[PDB]
Amino acid sequence: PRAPRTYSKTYSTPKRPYESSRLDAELKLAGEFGLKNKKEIYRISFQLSKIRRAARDLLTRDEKDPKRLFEGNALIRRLVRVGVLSEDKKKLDYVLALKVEDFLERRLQTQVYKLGLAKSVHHARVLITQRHIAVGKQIVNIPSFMVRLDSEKHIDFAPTSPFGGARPGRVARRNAARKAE
Amino acid sequence: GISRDSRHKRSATGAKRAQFRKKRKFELGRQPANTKIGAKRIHSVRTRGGNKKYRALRIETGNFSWASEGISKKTRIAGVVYHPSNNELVRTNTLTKAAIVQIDATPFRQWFEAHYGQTRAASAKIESSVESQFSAGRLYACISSRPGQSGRCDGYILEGEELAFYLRRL
Amino acid sequence: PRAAKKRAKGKNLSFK
Amino acid sequence: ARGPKKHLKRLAAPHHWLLDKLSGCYAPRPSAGPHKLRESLPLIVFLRNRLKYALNGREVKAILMQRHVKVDGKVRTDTTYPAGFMDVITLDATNENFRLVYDVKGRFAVHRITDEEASYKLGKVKKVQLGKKGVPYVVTHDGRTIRYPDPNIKVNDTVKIDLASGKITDFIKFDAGKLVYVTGGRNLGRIGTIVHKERHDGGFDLVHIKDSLDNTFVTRLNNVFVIGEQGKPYISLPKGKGIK
RNA sequence: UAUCUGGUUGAUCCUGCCAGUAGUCAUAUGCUUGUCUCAAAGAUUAAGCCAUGCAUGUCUAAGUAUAAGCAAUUUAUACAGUGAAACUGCGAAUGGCUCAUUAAAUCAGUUAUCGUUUAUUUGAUAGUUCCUUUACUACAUGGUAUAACUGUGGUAAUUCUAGAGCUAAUACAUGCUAAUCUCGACCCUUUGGAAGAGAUGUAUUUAUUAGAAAUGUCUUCGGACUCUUUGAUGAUUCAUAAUAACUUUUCGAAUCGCAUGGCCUUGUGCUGGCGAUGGUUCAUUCAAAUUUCUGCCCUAUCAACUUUCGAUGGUAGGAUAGUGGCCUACCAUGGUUUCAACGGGUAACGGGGAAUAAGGGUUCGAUUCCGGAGAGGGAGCCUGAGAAACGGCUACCACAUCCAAGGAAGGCAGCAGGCGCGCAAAUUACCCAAUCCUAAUUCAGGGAGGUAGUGACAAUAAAUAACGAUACAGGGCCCA
RNA sequence: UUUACUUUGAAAAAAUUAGAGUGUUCAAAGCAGGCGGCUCGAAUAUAUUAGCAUGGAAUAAUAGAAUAGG
Ligand SMILES: [Mg+2]
Ligand SMILES: [Mg+2]
Ligand SMILES: [Mg+2]
Ligand SMILES: [Mg+2]
Ligand SMILES: [Mg+2]
Ligand SMILES: [Mg+2]
Ligand SMILES: [Mg+2]
Ligand SMILES: [Mg+2]
Ligand SMILES: [Mg+2]
Ligand SMILES: [Mg+2]
Ligand SMILES: [Mg+2]
Ligand SMILES: [Mg+2]
Ligand SMILES: [Mg+2]
Ligand SMILES: [Mg+2]
Ligand SMILES: [Mg+2]
Ligand SMILES: [Mg+2]
Ligand SMILES: [Mg+2]
Ligand SMILES: [Mg+2]
Ligand SMILES: [Mg+2]
Ligand SMILES: [Mg+2]
Ligand SMILES: [Mg+2]
Ligand SMILES: [Mg+2]
Ligand SMILES: [Mg+2]
Ligand SMILES: [Mg+2]
Ligand SMILES: [Mg+2]
Repeated sequence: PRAPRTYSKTYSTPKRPYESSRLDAELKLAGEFGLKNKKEIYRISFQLSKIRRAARDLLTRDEKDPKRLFEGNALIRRLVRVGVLSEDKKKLDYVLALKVEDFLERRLQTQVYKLGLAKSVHHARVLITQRHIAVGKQIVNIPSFMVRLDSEKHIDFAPTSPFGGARPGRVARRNAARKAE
Repeated sequence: GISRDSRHKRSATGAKRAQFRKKRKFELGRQPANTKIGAKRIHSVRTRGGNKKYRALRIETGNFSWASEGISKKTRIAGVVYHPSNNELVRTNTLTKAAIVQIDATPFRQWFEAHYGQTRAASAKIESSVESQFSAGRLYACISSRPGQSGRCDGYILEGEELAFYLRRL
Repeated sequence: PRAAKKRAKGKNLSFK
Repeated sequence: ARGPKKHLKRLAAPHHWLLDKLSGCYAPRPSAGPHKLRESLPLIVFLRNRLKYALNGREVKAILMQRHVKVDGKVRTDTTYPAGFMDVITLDATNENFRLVYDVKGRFAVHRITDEEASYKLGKVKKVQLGKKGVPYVVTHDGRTIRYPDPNIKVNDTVKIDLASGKITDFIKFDAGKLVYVTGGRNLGRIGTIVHKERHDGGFDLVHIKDSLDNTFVTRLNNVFVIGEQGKPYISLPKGKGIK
């Protein structure tokens, strides 16, 4: 038969989900950043835990070991590129100091809200899912899209979108036709 | 029916193995070819690969080599006198390797007079027992070929210590 | 001995 | 099984071929030929997945039966013909000549050569013996039986064979200080010079090799192939010169 | 367990205790089920039983067409295009499925074949002149022969076939056609001529044999004068060579396509190209068989086991591709074991792996890859390089289809699809375009495989709304 | 002295795991090459025991024509 296609889970249930502090924290995160449900928070927590565990394991190693240098340099490069880690902040110890919030701001929905294309996180999500936002030349309809530093400042309304230059949507032209009639 | 696999036998410790698999062709066996004195009857056998084997059901004639003079002559086989493995083969006159048989003295004798001109003298000297055999008219020979495989009954004549031992056993 | 030295271009048309 | 196998699963194929695991279920099974299965590159892989001249098996069949491909100076029409190390592949229509040599990664590399280089190949003397009628002969790593060898030519030496006629132009002894190429193991594709042939009676011989960077490594003798004296290889080497 | 809640009295604290609250994974099941990508389909320890359909056939210029086949032609003078059928060659021994059996067995790692077979691929490899009946086919031998086909027939019935008449080969069986090399006297002094003395394949079997103070002279200053003379492995009776015979004994091209070049003394004279298919031996490659060492769960309330009918070892023989108690004949009495032999159980195929865990560990692993075994259960075989084959064959046991009762035909643990209940679960779908595999081979075939369909197997992303204005009212919220 | 033991090197298929690069629109994934010499690019790692080679002073066994006799 055909060779297997590997797969993996991108999230894990926290250790004891029902902590009142944890429930309030998820409430705050979801409200501030307009997350649909708790699975998004669990996913990003899983990713952050993986990253921070890797950073800890590398930190355990002595300074100047080949594996520590190579893996740490790669991890710092990726974190700096994605934008969670600032340029002046390039050390594994500071990787241990990251939080989920940083990745949350790096979401495309949050960037669209902050840039002023949308006045609210929910409005930003609605715009993303309706194909009105383009990163560079590419239309992106995934709110969980992770925006790089370079890609950050190319976010714009898509050329095909009515807000980005194209003809008015069906509602507008329907209303115009009925008014004409 | 005949198979050779080591599996059906008991283990060294004495434990008995279970049947690992069915019998395989590549571990087969075939019936013995009890070659006997009689009109030449040989039949081929299709063996593994494209090769072939000859089965000597009957032979009279064999190629026997006089080593001490370095010759080889074809000769009739008189009969089986002694075989070291199993004496019923001697009783039944079954031809196999290492069997001790009797061969005619004629071609060897005539070659002897022809080459040596004697029925020079020092070279013509021969071991006494074989001269007695010549006078008898039959020679003791040992089969070195495998009639069950090659279809031949080639052999060599007994001499010296070999000859003395086999006469003593006789 | 040295290896052999290394050695069609895009074309564009607009219509309509 | 009960007889020779005629299929090869993609996951079971040699890794160095670089076959996509999801492309299909089966990989080209190299037919019988000069080189062993695991150490060979079938012509289909070379023409399709490496040169990209053909887009699937069928155009490869078309190319081959057009007789445009020559291996070892001879036209071959079997898609799964097992081309191997130091085999010269000529495509005259394109005016291209390739010699199959592993890269430092261990993978057969597309190495272009001149016609003059293509005129000759190198073969490791795997056996030297007297044949029928008392005629000495040498068996090389590619299964070529060459009669009337130079009697100094010994096992583990290398002979330069003219493709057109198949005679020995010259030979190199296996001695310390010669330049060697690794044809197996983790060090596969590395180039260096001999330092010692460590010898074990009844056991596999081991050879110590020093590269141009002065790094030293040990490999089994079966994986060593002499290609020249230091600083003067008899063949053009791929990019990187077998370093790292 | 932790954490959280509650109960322990007339109440409140401080303890202590008790109850419930953790977890993925696994089995079964209920409800819901819009979009994208992706992917799986076992289980009554029932390897239990199966209707129907399909899953292995194959032809290039190059083995064999007077098909009374088709079409052609400069309208055919042995044939020539294409080509059913049949003979011949190759494949069917790969692939797919399942885990019944199996506890040093398989299997993993690691060794050996100086212990043996090996179609195919690839590279090498074969002038033997002559030898009485030459009374002579090699400008090419026979039926010691048949299919397809024509025609006469049987049976209820099957991929059943009888008699008679025909004709082919790369089928079967036979059989041939002035060479090369050593020395070389004599001339000649080289590009030398040669009176003559000599030598002549493989394959099988046996025996024997081999296989280990020239420090000078002259010379042209170069060079010449005499001698050497097998190889490998750690190791061999190895490789190889030689002598003497031997063989119901082989091989040494009686094959085919395309094309018409070169010499002449002008003859259908001589010679000659590019390919296919065959053939002896060696090597290589794909393989196969045995094999060296270490490693398996529970059981001691299994302590002695194996040996009469081979158990351990010696000799000889038979057998095999070959080693070997593999078997036979004669011999000895050996072999394993509290370092657990032997016996019993195993819902025991082994492994790469999967889950969990902080680490040690524990469990699972039929299931995409490798290896082993099997095709309802035993036993035995033809063919072929390769099978103890079962989509090959024969007998026996259990089932079970047809029947005119005389006989004939069986093996889905292949793809679909059914039964096993009276309670249930993917389509008897399309295709060889991708992957590669088989063949005489680009082209044909491939339920291998792919495409799509079908219960939320397991996974990824993610809609069900967002944006304003206006009006009215005073209470809304948190702790206790 | 020999062994045990220990360091290092070969070896332990692929797939799987860890890891590096890559805007599959993101992701699960898949993937090895780009510019006209550019000093660009999976750099790779990983396995208890068995066997092989190799450096070892200790530890634990094992040895002596050791400090013997005239
Ligand atoms: Mg649109
Ligand atoms: Mg060896
Ligand atoms: Mg339901
Ligand atoms: Mg809806
Ligand atoms: Mg849509
Ligand atoms: Mg015709
Ligand atoms: Mg034709
Ligand atoms: Mg048992
Ligand atoms: Mg064992
Ligand atoms: Mg073939
Ligand atoms: Mg051949
Ligand atoms: Mg007839
Ligand atoms: Mg024996
Ligand atoms: Mg007995
Ligand atoms: Mg079982
Ligand atoms: Mg398994
Ligand atoms: Mg079987
Ligand atoms: Mg069944
Ligand atoms: Mg059977
Ligand atoms: Mg089958
Ligand atoms: Mg079936
Ligand atoms: Mg089925
Ligand atoms: Mg299927
Ligand atoms: Mg042909
Ligand atoms: Mg080890």
